[PDB]
Amino acid sequence: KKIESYLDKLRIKEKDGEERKIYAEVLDGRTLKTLYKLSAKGYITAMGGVISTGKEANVFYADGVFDGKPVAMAVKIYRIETSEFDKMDEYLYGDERFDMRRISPKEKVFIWTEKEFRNLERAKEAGVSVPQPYTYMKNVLLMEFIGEDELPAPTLVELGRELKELDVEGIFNDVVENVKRLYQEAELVHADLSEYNIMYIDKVYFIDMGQAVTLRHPMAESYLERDVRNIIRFFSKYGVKADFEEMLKEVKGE
Ligand SMILES: N#C/C(=C\c1ccncc1)C(=O)NCc1ccccc1
Repeated sequence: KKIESYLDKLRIKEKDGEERKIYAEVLDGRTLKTLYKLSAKGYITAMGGVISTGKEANVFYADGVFDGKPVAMAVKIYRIETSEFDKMDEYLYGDERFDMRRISPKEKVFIWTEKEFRNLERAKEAGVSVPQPYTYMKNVLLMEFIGEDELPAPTLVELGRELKELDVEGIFNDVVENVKRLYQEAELVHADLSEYNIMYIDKVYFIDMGQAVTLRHPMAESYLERDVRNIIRFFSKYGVKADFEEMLKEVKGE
């Protein structure tokens, strides 16, 4: 009559039936040990509810500790099961921080995770508005929780019409400025920047930096142009009048 898993070694607050069920479903044996280890080392204080679900990754809330202070965290967990070809691998093209000549393809997800963490660091250093990275281990990344009282900040697409009551032109400009810093200082380009991965509290936040490439990537320039078109498409719907070439110039500084 053996226990099924070691799930109960995790501190999960409001651990009733359904919360545990969710955790049991998404956590494999390896990830569980990792979460346990991050807890034992002091980073994770208690795990909370699901924040987002996805193909490549799931994100949960946690209370935690970083640099001697309590923090609210997003705990991003990359799914460990990986296919022989993922676009995440292609996103590594030309990134000198990583050479897959020293990794086993069964552990590439750890590289995706590290890359996202290092992108967050690089972005934050360049003054781009992104969650502060805290630490990472295996397929787990811990970063600043964007929002308040365990409610994640609304994405642009969630705000929708509401953007008109918060100076929508100012918000567009805030978006552009961040793309500019990301391009000129971080030398990064988001592969698919849109209303779906930009959050807003009292300023914009770019919240998924794993889907990014360095300027050495063959598609870096196309991704950038498409990003600009994405932004223009979206913000025009709310009355913002902007020109493609102007903002592309503004980001790149010709
Ligand atoms: N990254 C990211 C997320 C989605 C995502 C995209 C692409 N792949 C996997 C997950 C996300 O919802 N994060 C929630 C969050 C992050 C940071 C602070 C507060 C709340």
